[PDB]
Amino acid sequence: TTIVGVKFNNGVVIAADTRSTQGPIVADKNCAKLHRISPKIWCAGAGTAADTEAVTQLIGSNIELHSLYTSREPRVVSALQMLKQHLFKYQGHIGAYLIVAGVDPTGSHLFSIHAHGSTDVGYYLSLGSGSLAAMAVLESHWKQDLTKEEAIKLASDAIQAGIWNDLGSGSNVDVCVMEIGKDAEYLRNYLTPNVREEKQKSYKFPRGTTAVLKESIVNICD
Amino acid sequence: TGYDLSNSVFSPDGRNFQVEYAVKAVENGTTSIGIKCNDGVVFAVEKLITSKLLVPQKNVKIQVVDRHIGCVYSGLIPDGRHLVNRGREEAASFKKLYKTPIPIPAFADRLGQYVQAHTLYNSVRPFGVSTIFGGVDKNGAHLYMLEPSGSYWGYKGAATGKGRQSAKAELEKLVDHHPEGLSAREAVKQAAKIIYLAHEDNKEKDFELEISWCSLSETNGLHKFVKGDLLQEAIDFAQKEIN
Amino acid sequence: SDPSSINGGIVVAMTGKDCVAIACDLRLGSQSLGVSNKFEKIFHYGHVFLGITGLATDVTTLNEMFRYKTNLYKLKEERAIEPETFTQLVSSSLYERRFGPYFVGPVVAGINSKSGKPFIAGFDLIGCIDEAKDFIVSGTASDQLFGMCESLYEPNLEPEDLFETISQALLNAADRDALSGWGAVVYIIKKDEVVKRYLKMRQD
Amino acid sequence: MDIILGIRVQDSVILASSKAVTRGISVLKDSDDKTRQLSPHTLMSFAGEAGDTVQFAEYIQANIQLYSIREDYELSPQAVSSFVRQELAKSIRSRRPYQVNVLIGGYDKKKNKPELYQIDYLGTKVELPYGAHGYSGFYTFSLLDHHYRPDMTTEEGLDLLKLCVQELEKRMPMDFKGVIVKIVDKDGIRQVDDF
Amino acid sequence: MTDRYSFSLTTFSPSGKLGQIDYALTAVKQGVTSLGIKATNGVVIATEKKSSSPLAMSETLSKVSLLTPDIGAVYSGMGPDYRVLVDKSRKVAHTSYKRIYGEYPPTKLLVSEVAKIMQEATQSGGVRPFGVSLLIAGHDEFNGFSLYQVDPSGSYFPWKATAIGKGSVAAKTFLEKRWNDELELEDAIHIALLTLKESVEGEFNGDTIELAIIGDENPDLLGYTGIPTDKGPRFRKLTSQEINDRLEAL
Amino acid sequence: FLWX
Amino acid sequence: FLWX
Amino acid sequence: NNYDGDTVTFSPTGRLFQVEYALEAIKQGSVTVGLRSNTHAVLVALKRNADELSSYQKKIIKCDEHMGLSLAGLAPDARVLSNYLRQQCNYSSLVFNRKLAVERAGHLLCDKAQKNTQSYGGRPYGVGLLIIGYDKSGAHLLEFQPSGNVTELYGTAIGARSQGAKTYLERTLDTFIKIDGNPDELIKAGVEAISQSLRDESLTVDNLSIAIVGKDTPFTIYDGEAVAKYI
Amino acid sequence: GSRRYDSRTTIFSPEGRLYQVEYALESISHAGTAIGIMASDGIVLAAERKVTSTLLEQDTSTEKLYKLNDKIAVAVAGLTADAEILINTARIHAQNYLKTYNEDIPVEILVRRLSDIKQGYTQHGGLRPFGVSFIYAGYDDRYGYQLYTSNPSGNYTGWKAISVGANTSAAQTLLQMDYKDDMKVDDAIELALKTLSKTTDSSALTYDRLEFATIRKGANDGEVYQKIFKPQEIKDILVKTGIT
Amino acid sequence: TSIMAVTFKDGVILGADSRTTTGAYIANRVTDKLTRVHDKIWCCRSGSAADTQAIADIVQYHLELYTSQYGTPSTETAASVFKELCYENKDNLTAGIIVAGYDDKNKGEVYTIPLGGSVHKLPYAIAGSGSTFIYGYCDKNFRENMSKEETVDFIKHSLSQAIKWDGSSGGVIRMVVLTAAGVERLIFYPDEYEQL
Amino acid sequence: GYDRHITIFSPEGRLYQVEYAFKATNQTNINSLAVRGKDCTVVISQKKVPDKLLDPTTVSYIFCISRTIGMVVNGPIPDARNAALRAKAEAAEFRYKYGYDMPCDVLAKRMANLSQIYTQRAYMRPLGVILTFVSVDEELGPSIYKTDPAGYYVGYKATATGPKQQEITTNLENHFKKSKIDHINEESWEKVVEFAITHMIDALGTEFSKNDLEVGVATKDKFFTLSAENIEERLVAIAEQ
Ligand SMILES: [Cl-]
Ligand SMILES: [Mg+2]
Ligand SMILES: [Mg+2]
Ligand SMILES: [Mg+2]
Ligand SMILES: [Mg+2]
Repeated sequence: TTIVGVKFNNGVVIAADTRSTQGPIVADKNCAKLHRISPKIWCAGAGTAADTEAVTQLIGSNIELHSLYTSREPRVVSALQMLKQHLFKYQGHIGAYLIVAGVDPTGSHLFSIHAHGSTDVGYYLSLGSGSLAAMAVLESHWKQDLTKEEAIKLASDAIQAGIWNDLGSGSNVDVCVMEIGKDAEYLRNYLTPNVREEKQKSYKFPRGTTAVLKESIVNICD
Repeated sequence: TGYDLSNSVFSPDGRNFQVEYAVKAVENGTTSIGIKCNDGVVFAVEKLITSKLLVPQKNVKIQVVDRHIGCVYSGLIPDGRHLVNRGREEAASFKKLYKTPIPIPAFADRLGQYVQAHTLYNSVRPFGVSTIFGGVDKNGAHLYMLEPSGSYWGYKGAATGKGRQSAKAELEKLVDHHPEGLSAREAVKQAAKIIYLAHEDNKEKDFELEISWCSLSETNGLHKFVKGDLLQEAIDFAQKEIN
Repeated sequence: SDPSSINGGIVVAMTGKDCVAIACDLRLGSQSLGVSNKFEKIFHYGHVFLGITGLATDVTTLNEMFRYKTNLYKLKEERAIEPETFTQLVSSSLYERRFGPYFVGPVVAGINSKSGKPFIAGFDLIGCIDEAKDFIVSGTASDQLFGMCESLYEPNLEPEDLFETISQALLNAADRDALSGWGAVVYIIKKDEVVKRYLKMRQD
Repeated sequence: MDIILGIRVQDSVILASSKAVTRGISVLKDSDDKTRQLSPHTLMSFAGEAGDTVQFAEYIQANIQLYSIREDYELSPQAVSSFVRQELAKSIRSRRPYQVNVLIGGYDKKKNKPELYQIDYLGTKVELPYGAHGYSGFYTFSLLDHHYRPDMTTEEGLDLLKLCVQELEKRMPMDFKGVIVKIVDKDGIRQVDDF
Repeated sequence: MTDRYSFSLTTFSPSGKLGQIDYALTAVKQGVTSLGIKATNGVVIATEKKSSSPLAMSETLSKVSLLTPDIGAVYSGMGPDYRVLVDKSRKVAHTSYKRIYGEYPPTKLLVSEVAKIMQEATQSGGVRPFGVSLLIAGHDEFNGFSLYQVDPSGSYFPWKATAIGKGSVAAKTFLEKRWNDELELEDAIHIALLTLKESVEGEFNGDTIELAIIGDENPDLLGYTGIPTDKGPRFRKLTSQEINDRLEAL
Repeated sequence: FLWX
Repeated sequence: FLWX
Repeated sequence: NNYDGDTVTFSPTGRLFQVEYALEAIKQGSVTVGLRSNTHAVLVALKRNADELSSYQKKIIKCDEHMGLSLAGLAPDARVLSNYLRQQCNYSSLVFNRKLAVERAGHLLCDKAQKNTQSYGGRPYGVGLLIIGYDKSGAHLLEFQPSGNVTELYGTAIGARSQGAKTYLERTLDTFIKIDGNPDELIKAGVEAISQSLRDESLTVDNLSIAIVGKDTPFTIYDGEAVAKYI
Repeated sequence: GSRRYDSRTTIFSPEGRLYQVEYALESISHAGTAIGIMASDGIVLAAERKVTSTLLEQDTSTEKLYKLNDKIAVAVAGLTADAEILINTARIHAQNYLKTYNEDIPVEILVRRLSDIKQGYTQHGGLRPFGVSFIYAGYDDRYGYQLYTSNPSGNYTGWKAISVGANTSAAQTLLQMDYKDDMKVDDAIELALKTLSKTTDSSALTYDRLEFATIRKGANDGEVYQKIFKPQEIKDILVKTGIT
Repeated sequence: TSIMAVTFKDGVILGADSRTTTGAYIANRVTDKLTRVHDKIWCCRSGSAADTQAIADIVQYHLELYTSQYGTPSTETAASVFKELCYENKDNLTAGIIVAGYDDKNKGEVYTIPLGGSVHKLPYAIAGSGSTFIYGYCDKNFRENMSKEETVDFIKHSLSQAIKWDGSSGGVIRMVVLTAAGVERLIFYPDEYEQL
Repeated sequence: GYDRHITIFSPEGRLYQVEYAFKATNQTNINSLAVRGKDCTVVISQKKVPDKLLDPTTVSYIFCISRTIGMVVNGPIPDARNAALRAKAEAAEFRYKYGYDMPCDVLAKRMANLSQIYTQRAYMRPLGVILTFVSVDEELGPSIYKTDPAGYYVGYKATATGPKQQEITTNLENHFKKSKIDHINEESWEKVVEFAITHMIDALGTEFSKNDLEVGVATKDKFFTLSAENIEERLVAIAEQ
């Protein structure tokens, strides 16, 4: 997995690849690593797929209840604090590595959370197996005062570095742009540079090829 | 009615009659006083000699908390001991976590919150003691008086028990006549006099005087009992003033 | 002593044109010893089909657990659970046992009764959801099934064609795995009819 | 403990269970009955860890006997097997699991059908025409695959069982001191005294 | 110390009445009038904002509460009891449904969970019943629009339209005359404002009236775009301005 | 497990 | 296993 | 009246009636006397019988080699409190290799009795105790009351007609306090003291119970023919 | 302490009655009448809704008749909220039995357990009993069609025809008059409605004030079907028998 | 990591490197290891990033609650709370913390808390992997009652050597100045400190 | 009539223990007042020290809950200090869990929910206090939120509490009718404090010395109380106008 976060003047952008693996086998060629904690707080997850999804949904649920209780739009630091306290409690046994980003009344924010419960602040971050490929691109091209269109380009370029050079990462690039004073736009399959080429042959079998012992109608109704 | 049969029940007035009844048990008790001085506090108490068979100097009523706080009380003596036992736990846990000995105001609220807790439920009885306590911390000398309701304030002088009105009147004169302040050694002698004057309201049985003090200069900021020559000097001063 | 490969077995699910197919082998063994050639791994709660590979005691336990949960669901909701919702229930239930998991590879298949959309999904033992347009594979011959499905499969197959494709995918994958085979079952699922076919395969 | 076999025929279920109880280099007993009657028409044979086997069998027996008294009704073999499986399925994720493997042979009086259930210590249940536990299966399953027919009589079933015991006495390393054979049918449970 | 009250404070009287539930209903009767009307394409719930003081900011006190994106609640009776019920209702929608099925509960099942909480205060040790009746309006894909009443006993009934509290008897008679099965949402809002004017005595404007609808999905209120299936909340609280617009054509 |  |  | 239902209720004058009723159980109890010099402390107890066929209820309990009490009131409550003292005396020995001070013994009984007078459900102890002991600060005599009030005395008496013995000791104070290094003479003064609390009955051989502790004397109880010397 | 305010819900009268059980039964006697009639080929459950309002939603409503599993239903008389607590318990107990034995729960076992829960609230815990009486209509392969009732005491009994709630005295006399053992379901439907029609406190019995359910073997071959009647179906059956 | 705190005439100064490592990979090259537990009580964090953040967050909570009730806590009080967490959970924590604060009575104070959970009050303290290389240098060069400019130089030169020799230390040198004047943040970039 | 002893409904649907708790509120015979400026929120309370032996510095009914939130209590000091300590604990825990300072209105709601529980649970009595919370919230700006023994709470443009509350309320009502705005249109907090004291003097009809008043001020990022000399400076300003 390759996930990045990039800050620009009026917001923050997070991107991710779409490959899920079971050992050396690709389980999902187009899985979604970008999770909505709250409408304007989004999360990118690497590590144990279930752990990143479960911890994202739990804090997302508690943040919604907190938002309704306080009659206030949720803050990134709240999601960050609740996540890192939960992850610390389980002493790294919940294998969730997350880039938490969003806009709130306080402004735009970008954090990373490691499974043991450490948090980092930055203008650009990368996590996962392809983080070193991505961080190489970020360290080469990142500058202060990026525009929206520049930050999307930099973020997607950093993911592509992971897709091509890291065996853990591949397929497509998902992006989410969180700009201040605007609705967050989730760009599912923003880039699809790994389309499967036309097969040489159709393997559609002549009907009756498979040998059958028994047939029966199944009753699904009451 | 029946509003006074259960603790933590508001009467139509907005009063907790069970707490007001506990105060009656305090008013019944022997006289105890506190005098705040220049760089510390002085505590004194009336000990009624019921019988010749009481061993003199060997029924101590004033109790120390930590090393720097003195506590004296009027009313149900066992209830007072229970409150000091709690105070000692509170002061130990404060020192354990924060290293520094518990400040007097901090200590006052620890007792205050505990006594107040015994007015929140019908499964407990309010405390049958008014507690006069204080000592010396980093910010200087503090004297406090705590009541069955959980009510406490800082005091220049404090008095409770059967001779409280007599003691209060004598305390009010010291505050007026010494605006710049009273010295520790003076306050010990005055404490003796005020107990002897307050003994007029309890004069059937003759009594035994007990004094303690914390002073930054005289006791080095630690709680000590006044004994031997300094005690007899204070008794003689008090004996001279009644005559 | 690897729980997922003691008993052995495989499940595969595919989508066609207005139809889904789910298929499984019939073997239950104790490592090398074949014990039962009647052990079905596909169950159904109304019109939602669930295949479960892995440790056979957990296959049985989870079937009994989801029957229990879908029965209470139907009594309270006054309607049959839909595939998308059941998928979420499976995921919740597996992650509840995060640090003591069921050693299973479940596969949900069925057609949403409201939208008429074909739906398939797979899960790891910890409850992570693997949603797919094309196909889901599970079991001791998952590598073999991935290879067969990825080559044989094409979109929008008719029910009768989809039957041939899934059947050949399972049979040829099972014959390259020692712990899988010993018979196979294929469910063809249309909007309001379901055909169940037992395949003739080599019995070694 | 070691050898427990089961053969379901037309009208009955036959359970064969080895008589040897070995500990170290000593055969302590050569007449051990590795079975409990759960109900008049349901018999359970058991094999596995010492102590656990009898403790588990008697615990199940007590629960089924309690159900029988409470409802004044005999639980179906299918119902008993489902209950036993769930007890083992709980056991395996316990602090100390029951290391017991069981065969449940029963006659369902409502269906008028014999039923044989094979359940391992993990809680793995299967209905079979013939079943075995431990190393016995490695010989008896291939033998029964050949010689077994579904419409056999109880006498044919006993001859088919003799064929299994003869093969085990020939090729098994350990002396298991023969088997106790019991038949479960419409008339209940009876023991073959001469085998 | 400790809660020694482990016994019921609500018991049967010789007549078969549950005193504390009857008395709770009396507290609801004293409460300010709230109502609900179900249309073909939506539901409206409305109530008066009885201001404790003109110095108080009645915007800060919300009598109409969002429970889920597609479910809203209003009450008559004791506000504090309502506030903690909304807190528990919002949480139970998550813990006992959304965290299991990954979707929000249908109206009837959330109502059932709220009813359960109120029934327990009727039977559990050392507690009085809740002194509120709730009106819960909601939508869900398989049941459509629905409106429910929940009483201190824990009993709940579905309604085409109803009112609770002060002037409920008169308000119910008014709704019976006006309600038909062909009402559009705008027609139901119009009737809701007519019905509520009868029970309100003082000022009648968008600052003294609290009104919310369960209608069409509001993509603009969702807060994000990119997921086609997520189309936004059906619960919308009408603004002070939006109410005043409809009071001119009254 | 499935990793990302 | 981030260190400092 | 309305304020004696339980120990958690104060009366309008600030009284705890359940504690006062517990105090009443002591007055009904048989007389016991305590007195000490500088060297020795003595308990003298008048034991009570159900009838002539019954034994005489044992009044004196040993707590450690250097400490023990006499009881007046509910004997089972004396057993509970004496058992608690035995444990506290024993804790002091095992943990600190230190004989428990008679003063601390009093403070511990006080705090144990108090908890029963402030909590719902419980009841006050229905017994009074006279604790004698010899520790690092010489001979001691304590009077325990189930209100929680513990008092250190030269001499005292509790139980029925205890006022007779208490008046005698108040007169004899100057004499018996200076009976140093003479056990038999201090007991005689204790036996003469309890004799002032007798009506119609006199001290017999299976009636009188004496205990003594001192400088070179472990806490030892004398009953039967051992007390015949002092009649 | 708190002793002062304890009703003591689980004590005997000098006559040896349980006060709270007796007063709970008095509560149920004011609830809408519910009737169960057991025929040779099915069971009828009929129940009268408590004084209906014209603006009550009738079609998407459930007050009286609840489903426990595919083979068992209950008619409720008393506090609906109390009944729903017990119903959810009964629904779970049924699924626990199915999970354990891979067989649908026999009707009596489910009834006994629900009755044992009610018994508990009369003997310990110091809580008020459940103000609920149930009519259990169910089928199993042992006893076939079965009618039971349970009440706040936790006592249960079996019936051929029974009523609970209001006017049971009057209702039970009319059932005892016109019931016979060789009765069919369609006949039992008519008896159930005729009984409510006479015992009702209302002016005339109408479709909007009734809940109705049958448990027949009227499905296809040796299987049981539960039919919770729709408003329009109650309107039709009420015209067919000639009550309206 | 390389962290130190030095007392001087006007108060105390905290210094640290900016590098966080997993193995030989630098996870964060601009880490802030100087963290506020109170207005004028700060700490330097070394060891586990997760453990030190969890401890610092709890101490900040305890001192905020202390301030609500008893007013401004002493630097000694803050060190005592750090010790209590570190000592009582010694089996599960890898955290070497230096606590530094400015009272108006006590002036600048430094407490070091090694792995054990022991407390040591010192005129100056050094900790982290890079500290080993500057024991010799710091001992020879440290003087009591230095000026602000002298102390900033002492810390800059010290951490400069620690960074040079230790692979685990690097990036910028962050410093935090605690005096009566207030709180001042300082940063020094490689191009400056490398060529000292 | 045991329905008047614990928090259960009377036949007419009332909780008498809640009503009697409200009457305990005025037991101290002290009047409090809160108003909002542009940048600040000012709270003033009467300070009565009848006993000459009392240390007047220790006599206070205003509490610093957090750095940003201040709280004034109308009711007996034991219940006041009970409520203060809990609020302090709740505000500290909120900051630790959710990573930002507890807002004034959220603390008020939390304390109000606690109050509500005492009205529903029998073993707990209501506190005989009315809690007035003041801050300058980073989202909502100058904020006044007040809690009572019923568990009721609401925001206020301005508010008054105590025996002569109604006289202070109508005095403020008449001012906001005239000014036509929701706050005191004033730059400095010094002049908002002067307004608060001036309008309390007019309503109560009494003059104040420096020792008769107690003042709390909430600005952005801190709440603080004024010393006797800070108030005296403020009283001199009013007098010279
Ligand atoms: Cl809350
Ligand atoms: Mg094979
Ligand atoms: Mg083979
Ligand atoms: Mg370096
Ligand atoms: Mg209460």
